[PDB]
Amino acid sequence: LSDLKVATDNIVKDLKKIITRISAVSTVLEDVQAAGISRQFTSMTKAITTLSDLVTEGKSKVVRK
Amino acid sequence: SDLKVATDNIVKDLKKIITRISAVSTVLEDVQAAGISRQFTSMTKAITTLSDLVTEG
Amino acid sequence: SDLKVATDNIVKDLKKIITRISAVSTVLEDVQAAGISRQFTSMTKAITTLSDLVTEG
Amino acid sequence: RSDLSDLKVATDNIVKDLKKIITRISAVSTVLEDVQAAGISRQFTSMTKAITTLSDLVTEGKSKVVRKK
Amino acid sequence: MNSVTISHAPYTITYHDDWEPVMSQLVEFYNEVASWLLRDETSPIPDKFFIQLKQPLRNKRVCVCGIDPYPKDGTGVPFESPNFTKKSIKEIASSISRLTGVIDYKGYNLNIIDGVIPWNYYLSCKLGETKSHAIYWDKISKLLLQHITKHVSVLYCLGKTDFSNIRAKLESPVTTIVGYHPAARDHQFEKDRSFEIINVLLELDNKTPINWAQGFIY
Amino acid sequence: MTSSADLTNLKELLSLYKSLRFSDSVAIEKYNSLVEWGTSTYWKIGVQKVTNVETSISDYYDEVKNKPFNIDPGYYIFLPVYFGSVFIYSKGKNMVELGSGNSFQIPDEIRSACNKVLDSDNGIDFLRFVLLNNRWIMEDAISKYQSPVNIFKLASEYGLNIPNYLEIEIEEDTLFDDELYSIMERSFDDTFPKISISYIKLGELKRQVVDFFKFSFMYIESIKVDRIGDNIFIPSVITKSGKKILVKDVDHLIRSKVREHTFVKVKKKNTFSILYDYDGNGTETRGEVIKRIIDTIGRDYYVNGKYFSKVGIAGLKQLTNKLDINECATVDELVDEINKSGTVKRKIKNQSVFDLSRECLGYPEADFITLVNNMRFKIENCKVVNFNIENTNCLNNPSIETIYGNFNQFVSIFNTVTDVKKRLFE
Amino acid sequence: MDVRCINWFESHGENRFLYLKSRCRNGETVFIRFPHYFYYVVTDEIYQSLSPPPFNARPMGKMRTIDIDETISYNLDIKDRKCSVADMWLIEEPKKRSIQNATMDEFFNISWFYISNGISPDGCYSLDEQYLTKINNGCYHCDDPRNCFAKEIPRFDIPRSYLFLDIECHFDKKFPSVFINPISHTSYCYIDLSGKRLLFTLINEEMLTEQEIQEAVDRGCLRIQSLMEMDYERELVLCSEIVLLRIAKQLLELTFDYVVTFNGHNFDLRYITNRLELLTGEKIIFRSPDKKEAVHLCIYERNQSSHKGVCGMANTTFHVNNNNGTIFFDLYSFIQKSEKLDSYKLDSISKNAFSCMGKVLNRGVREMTFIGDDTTDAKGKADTFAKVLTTGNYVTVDEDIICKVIRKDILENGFKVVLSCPTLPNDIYKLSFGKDDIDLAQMYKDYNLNIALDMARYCIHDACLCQYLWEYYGVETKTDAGAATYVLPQSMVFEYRASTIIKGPLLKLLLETKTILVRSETKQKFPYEGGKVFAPKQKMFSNNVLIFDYNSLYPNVCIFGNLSPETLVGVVVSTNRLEEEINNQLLLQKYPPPRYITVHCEPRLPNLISEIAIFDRSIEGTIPRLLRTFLAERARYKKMLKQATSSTEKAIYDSMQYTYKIVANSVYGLMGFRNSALYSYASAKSCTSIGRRMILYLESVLNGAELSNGMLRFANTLSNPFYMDDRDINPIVKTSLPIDYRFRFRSVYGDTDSVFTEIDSQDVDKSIEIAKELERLINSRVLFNNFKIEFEAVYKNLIMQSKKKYTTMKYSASSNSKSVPERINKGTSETRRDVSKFHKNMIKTYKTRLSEMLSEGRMNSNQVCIDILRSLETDLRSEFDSRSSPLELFMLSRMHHSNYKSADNPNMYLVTEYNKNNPETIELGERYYFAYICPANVPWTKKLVNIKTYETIIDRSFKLGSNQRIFYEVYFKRLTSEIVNLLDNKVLCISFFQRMFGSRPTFYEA
DNA sequence: GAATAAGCAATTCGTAATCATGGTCATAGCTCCCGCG
DNA sequence: CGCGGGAGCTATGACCATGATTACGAATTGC
Ligand SMILES: Cc1cn([C@H]2CC[C@@H](COP(=O)(O)OP(=O)(O)OP(=O)(O)O)O2)c(=O)[nH]c1=O
Ligand SMILES: [Mg+2]
Repeated sequence: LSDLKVATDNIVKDLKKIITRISAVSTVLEDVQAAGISRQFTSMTKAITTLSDLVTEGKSKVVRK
Repeated sequence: SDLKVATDNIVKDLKKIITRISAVSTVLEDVQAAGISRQFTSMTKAITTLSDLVTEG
Repeated sequence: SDLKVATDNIVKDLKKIITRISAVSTVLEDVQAAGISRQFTSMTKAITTLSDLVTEG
Repeated sequence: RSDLSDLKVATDNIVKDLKKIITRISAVSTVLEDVQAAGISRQFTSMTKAITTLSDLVTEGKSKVVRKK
Repeated sequence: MNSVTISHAPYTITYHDDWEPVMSQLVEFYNEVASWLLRDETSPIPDKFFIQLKQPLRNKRVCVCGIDPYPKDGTGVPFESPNFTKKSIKEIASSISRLTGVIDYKGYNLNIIDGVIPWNYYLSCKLGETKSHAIYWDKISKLLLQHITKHVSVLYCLGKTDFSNIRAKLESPVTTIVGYHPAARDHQFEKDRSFEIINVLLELDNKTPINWAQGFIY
Repeated sequence: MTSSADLTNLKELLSLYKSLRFSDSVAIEKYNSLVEWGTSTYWKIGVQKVTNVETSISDYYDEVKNKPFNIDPGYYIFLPVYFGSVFIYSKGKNMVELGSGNSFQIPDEIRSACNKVLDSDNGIDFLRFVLLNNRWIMEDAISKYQSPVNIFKLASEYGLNIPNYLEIEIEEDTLFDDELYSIMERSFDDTFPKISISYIKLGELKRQVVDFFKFSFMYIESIKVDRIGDNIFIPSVITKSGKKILVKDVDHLIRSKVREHTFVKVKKKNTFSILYDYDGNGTETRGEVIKRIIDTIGRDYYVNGKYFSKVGIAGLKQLTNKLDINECATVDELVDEINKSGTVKRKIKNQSVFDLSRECLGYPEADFITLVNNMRFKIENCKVVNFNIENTNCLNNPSIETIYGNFNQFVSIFNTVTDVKKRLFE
Repeated sequence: MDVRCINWFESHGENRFLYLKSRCRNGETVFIRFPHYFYYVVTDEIYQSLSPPPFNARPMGKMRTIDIDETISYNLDIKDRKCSVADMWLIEEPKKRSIQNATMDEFFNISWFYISNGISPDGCYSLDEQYLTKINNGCYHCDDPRNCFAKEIPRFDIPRSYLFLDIECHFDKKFPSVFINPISHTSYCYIDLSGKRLLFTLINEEMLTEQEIQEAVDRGCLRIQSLMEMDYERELVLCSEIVLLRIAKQLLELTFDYVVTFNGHNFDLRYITNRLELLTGEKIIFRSPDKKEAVHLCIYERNQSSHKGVCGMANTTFHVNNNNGTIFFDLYSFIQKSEKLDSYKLDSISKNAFSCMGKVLNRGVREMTFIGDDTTDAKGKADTFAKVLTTGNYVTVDEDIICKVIRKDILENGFKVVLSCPTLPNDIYKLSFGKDDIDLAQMYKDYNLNIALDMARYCIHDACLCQYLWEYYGVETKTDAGAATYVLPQSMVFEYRASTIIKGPLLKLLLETKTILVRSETKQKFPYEGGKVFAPKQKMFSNNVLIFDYNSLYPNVCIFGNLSPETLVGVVVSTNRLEEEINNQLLLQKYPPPRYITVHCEPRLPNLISEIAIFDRSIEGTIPRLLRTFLAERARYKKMLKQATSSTEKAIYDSMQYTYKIVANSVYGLMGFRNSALYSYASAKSCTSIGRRMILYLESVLNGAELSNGMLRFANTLSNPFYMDDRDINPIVKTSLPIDYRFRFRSVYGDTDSVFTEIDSQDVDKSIEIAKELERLINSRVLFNNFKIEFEAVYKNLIMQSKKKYTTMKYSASSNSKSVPERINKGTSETRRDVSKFHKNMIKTYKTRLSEMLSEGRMNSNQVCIDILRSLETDLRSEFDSRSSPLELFMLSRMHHSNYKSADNPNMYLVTEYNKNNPETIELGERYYFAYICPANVPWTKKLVNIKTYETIIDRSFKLGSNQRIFYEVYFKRLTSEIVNLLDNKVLCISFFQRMFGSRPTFYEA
């Protein structure tokens, strides 16, 4: 791996797809909330808590400083 | 019951991403580091909105 | 069956929109008919991609 | 309804709602792609029937607006 | 107002620029017919044969066509007589006076009217004989009148017997009014309504109508 | 060629060339025969033969301003532009509809009065007409050298329906806003629906039509028919709020492709509601639109020109109303009364049995000719004793199907008219 | 005082006079002058009120006036057709008079002179000398034509005088121009009153030097210096051009019966008068028989406008303004009117006319001796070839070989000719007088005495060729027949089309029947259906077909149905089925089927669905009686046609019976012609409708018809399709044939009345005898009243390309198995004049090839298409590369007219550019040769546009340049399209058509 | 000086207006890439 | 952290070129 340009291009192309997928999950969540069915999100609350925790340590460790 | 296993797959994917970031991030260079920092802030905004949608009830 | 009720809400809301299209499409001008036809072609793209994902896997 | 006039605000509202409907169906399509890539076994015959009825409804709405002269 | 040189007869032909696309063929036929034409004493002098070549054709929309000049005292302009002793121009003036009400006139002149070109089919004749030089003027008459009917809108012919063949002698279609000659018997030129027919057919072609009172000489 | 009669024929050819956009198909064919005569006689001529002529009077009418504007000083005669179908009556002396160019049948007293009006002045290009609720109103009278108010009084003498002509005197640069538009519309003081007002100078042609409205879109509750004659019904369309949108013809319903529960392009006025002259963009064919309209109104209504017409038990009453005579119960006193009235007797002489029976029940011409052309007849002594239909392809048309349903009553009236014609002149 | 009428001719100017040219039995020419009046027909009250009184009035009898106006009725309250029976008067006015409400104005004053005075224009009369007064020597005046022309004696022969002439003019340019070009040779065939036929050619001595002139004198030719020194007995006379033109003026001023030329009014006599008034100022002055007035020879242009489309000016004929009574006859206009040929130039007319089959007696290196007698060709063909060969110089062997005559011997019953011919394999060859192997302008450049004598021979051949075409077409017999039947002057017989030659016997009828036909409303024209043309059931016929043709179908339809404008009771139309059924029931109960015929037609208007025309068959109509007159004349000339032995009289009588057939169909056609006085739209529409029902009746009785055990069964009943009649309707008809005959009939094709009946037999004699039995049985049982079919011929090897396009071998009714078949082409490429000779020759060769390898039958049709298309590609590439075939194989032809909807039509544009750029002018109605010519550097063209821009008008002086070439691609495309129409096998033909012309070929659908 | 004319049917060939199909071009969505306060 | 300027992509309606379809007239012939 030389000059690290390909890795940056790959992570930009991946992270925009990740953003579109996250907005897609939010949109289908709004759809199933507007459908009128009763749902519980406690396991997904634990999941969003642990992924938010790990990505906050990633954000703390990714800074250029 | 498909959303929880899809979220588990996303947990595995972000685990792979965080492990390869910890592998490669000994040097990042400033402009792409600022770009992925602004990407992480936009991602934090999106996850904050999804957290509002799961806590609104 | 979260995806099933999501698609049920999708077809119900889209049935309401198609009802409004039937209400207003007799008196639509050419440019806005072209715009809503563009949105309908994007609709057909989305449902053919969904057909590809449910057929090929 | 009431006494409405100048349908371009109603056209912009119908196009914005159709934009929402497109983002919702693309959302369920890419999360279906993700859950199919996850590896869980799914049976989608009724899903295929729902897509067929959706396509019939969409072309029913399509056939009244596209062709001029 | 370009000019060409010919071998004999006037030795020059002066013509307007609208007459240009039929000029070389005119020289080609005139060089063979004029040597035989010059032996007979012609009713106009040879230098007045192509006076009407000098007239333009864009402003003209009505061709008042005779078959030939007068058998005597041909002035080179069709239906023109300053002495006003010619029956043909007398009864043309009588018809125009019965139309417009202008009866106090010294004479009439079809050349001074805007939009009217007076034409003689055969450009000359023997002194004292009608249609004598038809033999010399067939091809020239066909050429020049076809050139006229390309530009003008309405063609008016002063003769039934002389212009019965004018739909064959001209190949391009044009508004042709085969009227009676003024010297024709039974006062047929007194009865007919050809000049207002010219005006109505001009208004059918969305053209400016001919004011026939411009030709009167006071 | 050269005679006085040829000059006369050429002058008529020029006069019908100047009124190509105004003439009926009879005068268009007369113009074409005159073009053929001038082509055979004068070889080339300026005018050609015409196959399809678009009927437009927009050469004599200015573009509609649709905004408030300053009025120049001068004399003004403001004329109410009504809602019904614009008809013009040229020197060919038949009714000409704008946009179609088809002659349309009218009551004979109106035709004779318009014949007298055109006999009064030959300088009139045409008379502009209203066909709304089957009542013929002169819009306007366009003449080169005469003010239209003289024609309005002259036709008021003959009995034509004449609007309230108003001549108002303007001396300053007055702004023509919507309020003065409402003042002038109520100064007309007519119950008749007006879409706009057109004004004319005393000495200067090229009329302007001024129209203040707003394009509106109201949701439609239903389509309701309203009786305007013995058999014919005007089309009307109703919003959910209860406001009534007026419809010009049934061809206005199919052309706009109106159905229930849909937004329509309506021009709101101060009092009336005006449905716009537009082509429907729903891409449904004319026959299916007719089918849906007849289904949502009722299968006893059929498209008859501009109006729906009803069906039912049709006997001697409608025959007497068609003949405009007093009511007779049996055949014998009916023939005796026709022998009393010489003009009605002459009318029955000039008009055939099928034409009398077709105009008695209010059937259209072309649709009924198409329906009769697809059935068979067993006929004994000029009477329809039995009928059967061969082609059921015409029965998809709901007008033709409705007339086929009322064909028994048509047979009864046809046999009655046949008996009347038999004992009148045989 | 016995005379025979030669010509009738009117005076023009001063007093209106009518003259008769007549000869007595002794040969002395007698002229009778008449006061020629303008004839008008008025009623009794209008005669009593004419403001000035008439000059002469004749009681015309109580004559009915019928208003022939076709007003459609929607019911059966048809008001009676307006008949006003009143006493009538013939107003004889010396000047033209405008009379209000005057009737019978369509007829001419000359026909009114004939019929009211009882004078036949072709008649022999004993003239009462008490009614004749002598004006001068040879001319008389007759004021009373009833009493003088009362005794009609039978026919006697007269010594007719003739002047056949042709002139030859020197041209160094493309065409002679009389202002710059002299006259080289004028030849005259002087046939005087004693029958002496003198053949003498005048040679211009101004083209020869004095030593050359002396050499011509020493060769036996006569030198003259003036008009008085001229000797008509000397066959070769040298003189100056002034003396030559004075001899021409002296001959044309003679009171001949007939001055007959070919293209002579347009070129020869016009050039004579033009050069005469140039060189000396003299004019050829025609004198009246009383010599009161004198006119000069001015060729007045007479133009026939068309009657279709924009009615443009479609034909130009040129005539002589003569008042002496000589019928100056142009054969060029006459053979354009009568014949249908690619070119109407004299070489093409003599190619078509004097074509004989000759066998070879002696073969040499360069001299082939041909003989022709009654055994080589038909009887009289060899005698005509000998009589043409008496002055001929070149004989065209077969079609493309031109051979100079070396020695000519005139036998007793034919010809023996030695020709400059190369050695040829076959023993018998077609001999004809076609083109010449000369270049006229080039042998004008090196003009010497041998050229002068050879062109004297060619010019005397052309002048005598006028006589040979005169007697070949039988123009004096045709003139007599036209004068007798059409009631016209002998000069006025041929110059007019159908309507004028109708107007004579029509007026004879209307005076005999006491009927006047008038109109009040304007006549309306609608498109109406014509004859029924059936689709061919199969393309190829290895089986015999029997050809049954109705004898004058549309005249017999008109006579049977009484289809006249005045016998039309009314036209009953219906916009709907209800009044159609009411009108049908009222039609059956109101109009009886025998007295009235009710003709169901297709509607004139789209709103109508039915149109029934009722005709009263109680009074015989004007159109039926006129048609009975014309078929009486046609049957008379058919009777002389069957009684004629020589091919000359056979061709003349066949031409005259065809002419009477055409005028009988023209009686029909004027009822469909809106500008005719006899226009009756219902009568012509009912004529085609009754004709179509006759076609369907004869087709339905013959389709599925069988003959078995001597008993012939028609498939349908023998019912009259219009009404019930007393004749038997049984299809089981007794024959006069042997019992063992078991044959089936199938109507494969019908072209209007002619139905093509395919018998399963292939024997010629059996088919001819069986079809004669079928013709007799149909005429006795199937048909009715005037309807009679005729068995024309047996058509063997019928190759039906499409409707009206078939190729076959004909076995006529008088022929048998041993008789030689005649190759009849009808509407194919061989007949068509817009099809090149290369196309005709290649399609004939390839049709023969296809017939051969279809009669072989051992190999498949896909390989038939492959082999024929491969040979076609090889032949077309050989023609494109070698270019051995000349321009004469590639000249198309079409007629020049002005009848064009567009003023910028490319054909009219091309002819006008030819007339501007070349001294040869193409008149209206002239046939010109045109070919598609492109520059030679242009390669093979796949995608082809602007085809009409490559057209180039080709004349006799045209030579294809080195830079120019024939555009072979359009001829090859048409030939390939015709061949792939013949070949079927559509997919491979599309592949070959795209690989060679890059387009989709048009395939005919059956 | 001025004073007639036959119809329709059917086939082929060429020209020109019309339309199916494909190539291309401005243009609206449209969606990310980057940036600056 | 949040919205504006910008640039690349993807179709998409519209315009135009090319070739097949069809009406339209001439030309001919058969009838
Ligand atoms: C030739 C021709 C014919 N017709 C009409 C008239 C009838 C039908 C059939 O006539 P056909 O020549 O086949 O046979 P037909 O003449 O009827 O039979 P004959 O040869 O007279 O026995 O066509 C026409 O109108 N103009 C014409 O020039
Ligand atoms: Mg026949």
